[PDB]
Amino acid sequence: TGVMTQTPASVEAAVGGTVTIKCQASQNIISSLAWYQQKPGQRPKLLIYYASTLASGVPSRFKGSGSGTQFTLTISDLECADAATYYCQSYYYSGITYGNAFGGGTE
Amino acid sequence: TGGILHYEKLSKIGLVKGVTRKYKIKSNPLTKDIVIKMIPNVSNMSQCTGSVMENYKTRLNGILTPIKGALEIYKNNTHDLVGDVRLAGVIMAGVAIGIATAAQITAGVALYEAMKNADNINKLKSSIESTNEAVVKLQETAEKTVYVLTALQDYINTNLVPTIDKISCKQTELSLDLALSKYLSDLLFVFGPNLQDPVSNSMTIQAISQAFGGNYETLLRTLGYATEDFDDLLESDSITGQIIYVDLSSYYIIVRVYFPILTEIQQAYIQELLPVSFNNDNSEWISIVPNFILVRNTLISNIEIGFCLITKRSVICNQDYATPMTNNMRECLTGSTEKCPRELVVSSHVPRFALSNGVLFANCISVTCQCQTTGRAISQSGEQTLLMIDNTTCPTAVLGNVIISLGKYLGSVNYNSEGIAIGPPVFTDKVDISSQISSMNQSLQQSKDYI
Amino acid sequence: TGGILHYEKLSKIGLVKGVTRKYKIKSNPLTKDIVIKMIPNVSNMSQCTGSVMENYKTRLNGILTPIKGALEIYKNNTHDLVGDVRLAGVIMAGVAIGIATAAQITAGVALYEAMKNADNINKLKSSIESTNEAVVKLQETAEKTVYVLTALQDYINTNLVPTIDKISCKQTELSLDLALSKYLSDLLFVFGPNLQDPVSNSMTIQAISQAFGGNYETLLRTLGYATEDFDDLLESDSITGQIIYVDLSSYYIIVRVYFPILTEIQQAYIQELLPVSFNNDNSEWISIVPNFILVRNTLISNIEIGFCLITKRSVICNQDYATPMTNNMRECLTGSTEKCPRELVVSSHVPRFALSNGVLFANCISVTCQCQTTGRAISQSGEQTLLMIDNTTCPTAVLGNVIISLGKYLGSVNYNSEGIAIGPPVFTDKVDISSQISSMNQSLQQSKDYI
Amino acid sequence: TGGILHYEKLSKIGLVKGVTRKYKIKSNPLTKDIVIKMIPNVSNMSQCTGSVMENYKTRLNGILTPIKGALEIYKNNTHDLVGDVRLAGVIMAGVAIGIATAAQITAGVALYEAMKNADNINKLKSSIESTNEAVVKLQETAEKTVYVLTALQDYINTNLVPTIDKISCKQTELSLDLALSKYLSDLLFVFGPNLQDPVSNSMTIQAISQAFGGNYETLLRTLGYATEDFDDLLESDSITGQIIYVDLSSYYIIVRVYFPILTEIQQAYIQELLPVSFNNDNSEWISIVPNFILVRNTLISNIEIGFCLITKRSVICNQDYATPMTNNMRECLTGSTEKCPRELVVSSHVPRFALSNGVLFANCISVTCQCQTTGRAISQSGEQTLLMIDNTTCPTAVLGNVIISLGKYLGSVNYNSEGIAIGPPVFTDKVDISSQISSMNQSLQQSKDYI
Ligand SMILES: *[C@@H]1O[C@H](CO)[C@@H](O[C@@H]2O[C@H](CO)[C@@H](O)[C@H](O)[C@H]2NC(C)=O)[C@H](O)[C@H]1NC(C)=O
Ligand SMILES: *[C@@H]1O[C@H](CO)[C@@H](O[C@@H]2O[C@H](CO)[C@@H](O)[C@H](O)[C@H]2NC(C)=O)[C@H](O)[C@H]1NC(C)=O
Ligand SMILES: *[C@@H]1O[C@H](CO)[C@@H](O[C@@H]2O[C@H](CO)[C@@H](O)[C@H](O)[C@H]2NC(C)=O)[C@H](O)[C@H]1NC(C)=O
Ligand SMILES: *[C@@H]1O[C@H](CO)[C@@H](O)[C@H](O)[C@H]1NC(C)=O
Ligand SMILES: *[C@@H]1O[C@H](CO)[C@@H](O)[C@H](O)[C@H]1NC(C)=O
Ligand SMILES: *[C@@H]1O[C@H](CO)[C@@H](O)[C@H](O)[C@H]1NC(C)=O
Ligand SMILES: *[C@@H]1O[C@H](CO)[C@@H](O)[C@H](O)[C@H]1NC(C)=O
Ligand SMILES: *[C@@H]1O[C@H](CO)[C@@H](O)[C@H](O)[C@H]1NC(C)=O
Ligand SMILES: *[C@@H]1O[C@H](CO)[C@@H](O)[C@H](O)[C@H]1NC(C)=O
Ligand SMILES: *[C@@H]1O[C@H](CO)[C@@H](O)[C@H](O)[C@H]1NC(C)=O
Ligand SMILES: *[C@@H]1O[C@H](CO)[C@@H](O)[C@H](O)[C@H]1NC(C)=O
Ligand SMILES: *[C@@H]1O[C@H](CO)[C@@H](O)[C@H](O)[C@H]1NC(C)=O
Repeated sequence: TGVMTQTPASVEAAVGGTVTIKCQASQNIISSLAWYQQKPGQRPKLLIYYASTLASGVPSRFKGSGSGTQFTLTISDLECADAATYYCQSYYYSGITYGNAFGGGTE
Repeated sequence: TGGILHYEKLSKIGLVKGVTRKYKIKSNPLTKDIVIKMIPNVSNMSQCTGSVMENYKTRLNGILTPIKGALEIYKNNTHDLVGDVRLAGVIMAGVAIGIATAAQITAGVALYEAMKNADNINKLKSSIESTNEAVVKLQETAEKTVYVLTALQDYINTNLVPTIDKISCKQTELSLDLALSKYLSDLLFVFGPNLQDPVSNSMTIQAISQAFGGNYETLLRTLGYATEDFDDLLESDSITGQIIYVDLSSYYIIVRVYFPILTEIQQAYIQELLPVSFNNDNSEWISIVPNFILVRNTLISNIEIGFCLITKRSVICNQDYATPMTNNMRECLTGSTEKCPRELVVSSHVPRFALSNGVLFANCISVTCQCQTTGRAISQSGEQTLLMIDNTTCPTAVLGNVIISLGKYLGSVNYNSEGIAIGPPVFTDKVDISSQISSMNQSLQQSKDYI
Repeated sequence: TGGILHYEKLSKIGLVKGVTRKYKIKSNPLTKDIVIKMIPNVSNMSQCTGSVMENYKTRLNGILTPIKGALEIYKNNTHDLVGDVRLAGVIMAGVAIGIATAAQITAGVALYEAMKNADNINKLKSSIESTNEAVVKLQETAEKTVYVLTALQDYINTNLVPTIDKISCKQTELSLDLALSKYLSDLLFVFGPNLQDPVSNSMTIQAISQAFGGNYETLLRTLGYATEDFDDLLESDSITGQIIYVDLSSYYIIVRVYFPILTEIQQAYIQELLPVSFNNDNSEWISIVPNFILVRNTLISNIEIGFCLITKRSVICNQDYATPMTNNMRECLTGSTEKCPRELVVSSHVPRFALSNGVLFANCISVTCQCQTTGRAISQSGEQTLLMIDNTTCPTAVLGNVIISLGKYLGSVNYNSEGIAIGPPVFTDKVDISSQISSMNQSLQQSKDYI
Repeated sequence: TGGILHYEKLSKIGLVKGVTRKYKIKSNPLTKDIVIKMIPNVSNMSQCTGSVMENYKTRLNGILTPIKGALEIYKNNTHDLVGDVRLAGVIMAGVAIGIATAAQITAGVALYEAMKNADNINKLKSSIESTNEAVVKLQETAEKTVYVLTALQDYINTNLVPTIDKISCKQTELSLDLALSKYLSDLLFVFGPNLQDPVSNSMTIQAISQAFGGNYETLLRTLGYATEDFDDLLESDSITGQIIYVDLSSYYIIVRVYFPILTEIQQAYIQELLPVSFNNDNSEWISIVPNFILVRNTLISNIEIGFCLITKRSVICNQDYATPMTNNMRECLTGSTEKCPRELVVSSHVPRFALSNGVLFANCISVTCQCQTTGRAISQSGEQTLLMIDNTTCPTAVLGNVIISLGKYLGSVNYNSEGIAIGPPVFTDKVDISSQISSMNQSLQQSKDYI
């Protein structure tokens, strides 16, 4: 099946610093990864799709990277409003191979 | 090669000697396998796929399942017993097969021999599904490098993903569905119900390549085939492929390409005769005689040239296309010109002269023959069928509006003076042949009733 | 099904019993109409059209006008009188038609029956011109939803409008003109002067779909056709279309798709014989006999298989392709083996064994027959034509390099010991057939003159 | 045109008179040259070409070299002597040519006549290499404006250069290589070893245009050809091209398009007969007779219609396709109905009525004939073969489900009462024809041995 190993579960970083989140897929997903932002008591907010493309209206300090099995999410120039739980998800659909899963999440 | 066809008498009845070609037949095939993915990778444009890919998968499964079952009929009933000195091959379950031709059974044996490398290739099944390029090379231990061709993958990568920004998602989805449907429409002619016996290595690689849009050049060059007779093998339908595995879950197939080498058939040539209309009894005629004669070990036989590739140097065939010849035709080619039939010429356009060994053979009654050297016309009497024009008669002849210089004829010095016996007239039209047969039955029956 | 072909004697002369297939013929067509727009909508790229669209309109009108006139010949001369109990159909003006075949008149009747839904569709003419998508669905009152396919519209939308920014207007105009000209070059083979009788429902949907780039899969799936025999109906040329309206002002046409269902012909089967070379008089021979025999109500007739689709289970045809058989051929298939002719085998490659009901029928003089069970060779004397190999003689036979296990033969226990009478030899080559006919006329004439 | 076929008796044996068409044959060709560049200009995307262009150049040289050598065989051996009053043409070296047909020598003459404009065009060789558009026009002194078509140039300009930003360089290189390989796969069928004699103007322009993707419409409209019979000339294979120059260094060729005009053959027509099954001896039959008869100067001959284009008005052919007819067939068409053979009808579907001059000719035993005017059925006795239905018998006839009004028959008033003599039965199947021939040899031999 498809699973997503997202590290780390939680992380601390000062305002103005950079934080790195990583997502690992059990199978190759060919750059078909998304990144979401979720604040407590709120619906998720789309951040990045296709591992690199930034969603409209999302600050450029959120930077996604990766291909295949390994992907990273980097948040530079950290702000107070950035504190939230961050998830990744695979929407891989070659046509014959189905890979869909959510990351465990990073606080 | 020598002469056993009595070409002089044949020339007098309008059959001019043509080019002598070699006889080459395919043999010793070189086997290479290749994977063909019938479903493109749409991961980079998955948002606009909709349900198109599911419908396409259903249709492609409907197409592919009969091929898999036909192959399984032999795969399930072919057993590889533990090898030893008593048996050197595998056994075919004749009762289980039930009814099969010799070629089909040999193709089943070939399918078994393919099964080994087919199993080796299928170890990379997860990698095959992950491929997103039109042509890709798979390496894992530098052993039997697997090549994978994917259908429509180049269209997905160069025409739909680049324009995904520019056009709406529904437009992109419709374009994808149209591409898949056109691929199915073109692929159906080869892989549909027309493909009755998938257990056969007789299908040409050009037909096999329809799964890859008919780009057999890419398929062949990817596997690394290279030979001087690449084009000669291709055009003579000698390069063939065989489906050796079908995956209904992943929608890909493995084909085994049979690449042979041309071998010159020793002590064999193929002589061609150029038909020319000759005049007899104030009428024009054409000898109804094999234009291509196969001679092998000085044995005259007919040949089914239509299935062969004719080049200037040789005749290339994917099998022996020799056919028997009746004794009367062989006696006429032997030199009994009264045995070759002829047919009336009523068409305004028919070959009325030819050129062999620098010597002309012209119907100077139908055409206007003039001698450019002497400046006087070349006339042909009614008693003679053809006219031989050479250096003794005319150094530079003029046939219509062509001016050709001639050589010297090497036959009888009195060719135009000797003459020969004309054969019988015939009618080659189909309904005419039926009419002739029926009138013959009536004449024979009247004679028998008189008896 | 039963046996009426005397298969044992036939097997002795090299005709091995093959698969028995059903007889299926199309019938009961399901009619659906669809609009095909032969001119794409270029409104979104009108600046780079230039005069290309006008030239294309002129050329397409030149192509389309003869079709419209041919249809009008029947449309103008077909009158629908006020229906009542005295007449139940429409009348055809025979004097006005002048000369017509039966099929052409029936097609004119079908054109009339189409005219109703054709008029309903043409109410949406303004909407048809406004369509800018390759496939579009038209709804107005949920009555007879009209589908419209537009040629080259997908190319306009996905390849020219997206790149209009990237390339010059002259480049885009040239590309558009090239696309239209290629469409005309490919469409001309089907809709040009080759289409002599547009008043006919005999043209296959694959040919009809050339107006839509040959994507007949999209055309058929859009109308919603679905059946288990979709591929069988397609490949057997049973799904046909008929042009029922041509608009020269708007450059679109309406075609009526005839989608039939296959019906099993009761009390009828089609038996196949597998030819195998047999030895006689130190020579190899092949029986010149119908490889496919049609039996219906225990009546043997020939069949024109070439126009039918052969599957493993049945023979699918778009009409009855039965043909008569001469009484001598029927008597040989009946069991008079001296009535079937034979032909000399000179080719190095010809089927020399076959497998039926787990039993082998091999020319063990031409091929090397060995018994894997006993370890000794299987020899065939000169007096016997073929060799029957089964479980009594050899449990596991080896033919060349194939090892096949066998069943038990159910015929005469002394098959290899009985023998049969060989027929006469023949020559099937075309020029050879003419030569044989002519020599026959000469022999018959000599006999008559002696009488 | 007149009547010489005795159509009444023919109608009684199921041959209904059809349409009378003219006879048109091509002549007087108009010659225009055009350059075809087989290699696209990739200068604007040179970074992603890699080694693809070198491999393509090598392969294309391998393909093109034989054509150049074949043309050089005639070019090197054709000499233009200083013109004067003694000679008005060029001389062909017969000894150097060796063996050649008449058509090949005439094609060599045409190649010479092309060489002048070919040399004029080749003066612009540097400009030809620099062209980067699919269609380009070359002017230098307003003399013989040279047109240049470039293969795949539209794909380079509209699909690869615009997407060079969007996809990787390796992706673009693979797409380019795939395009070139597909072009080679499609071009090989026409320009590969299948093209044996490049010294010939007999190849159709549609085949020639495969070097330009088969867009012969662009090729023809660029040169400026325009005629009412454009489509008629195209579909009848009358517009032909000839390769007159091959450049192996620049990978382009020059072809000479032969554009003829159709000429009506005076005092000649082509009559068609509509076959209809007629009943005799409680059986159905079809006359085995030429469905198309050529009459020219009141001389009946067969015609090879298959190579001609049939339109409603005339028969268009690229040469004279007349063939002789046996005297028995000509006597039957003359009016001796016992000379035309017939064949048993066993198929469920065969034409059983036809319509000529508003008069019906129906097998009212097989079909149900009813008179809509009188309301009573139309019955046909067993003694009569066909039924003539016209205004005297039935003003409005009903054949199956078609209702057709009729005219008045102009033949004998007692057509249905006179009757005629039926011919002999035949069997047209191939193996059946061989069987009949063989049984005839056996009967004739038994009779000779009795003598
Ligand atoms: C050739 O003519 C003979 C005439 O006797 C045909 O022979 C028989 O034809 C009659 C005609 O009705 C049949 O009833 C018989 O069954 C036939 N056979 C025998 C043994 O008498 C013969 O069929 C004709 N063949 C061809 C090919 O035209
Ligand atoms: C079979 O041979 C006979 C020989 O008598 C041919 O019959 C006639 O042939 C002569 C030859 O010039 C013609 O002049 C006559 O017009 C023919 N018919 C009659 C009634 O005498 C016959 O044509 C030959 N048929 C075939 C098919 O070879
Ligand atoms: C028609 O039958 C005759 C029977 O005499 C065949 O004639 C000869 O056939 C024998 C049979 O072995 C040969 O040995 C001879 O060489 C043949 N020719 C001569 C001159 O005797 C004849 O071949 C048969 N033809 C057809 C077309 O069936
Ligand atoms: C898929 O998309 C990613 C990100 O846009 C890109 O890096 C990759 O090259 C694309 N692959 C294909 C086969 O188009
Ligand atoms: C062949 O064997 C496999 C596995 O036993 C089975 O799934 C398949 O249905 C068999 N096919 C046939 C035609 O017997
Ligand atoms: C005729 O041709 C022969 C063959 O090449 C040659 O040897 C001879 O000299 C020629 N005679 C002439 C041209 O007078
Ligand atoms: C035509 O252009 C408009 C505006 O650019 C766009 O909204 C529309 O989708 C386009 N239609 C097609 C068929 O391309
Ligand atoms: C058919 O009738 C229409 C309208 O009367 C007319 O325009 C057209 O020319 C007619 N066609 C023929 C072939 O008579
Ligand atoms: C031979 O084949 C028959 C048919 O299946 C079988 O019943 C019999 O047992 C076989 N005999 C052997 C293999 O000895
Ligand atoms: C080549 O590129 C130049 C600069 O980008 C452009 O001006 C020119 O039109 C292009 N030519 C072709 C044939 O694409
Ligand atoms: C033709 O002549 C040219 C120049 O003399 C030469 O390069 C070429 O090889 C010749 N070709 C043949 C077939 O003789
Ligand atoms: C029968 O047809 C002829 C031919 O047009 C016509 O002159 C005659 O009036 C018709 N007679 C009828 C319909 O009674």
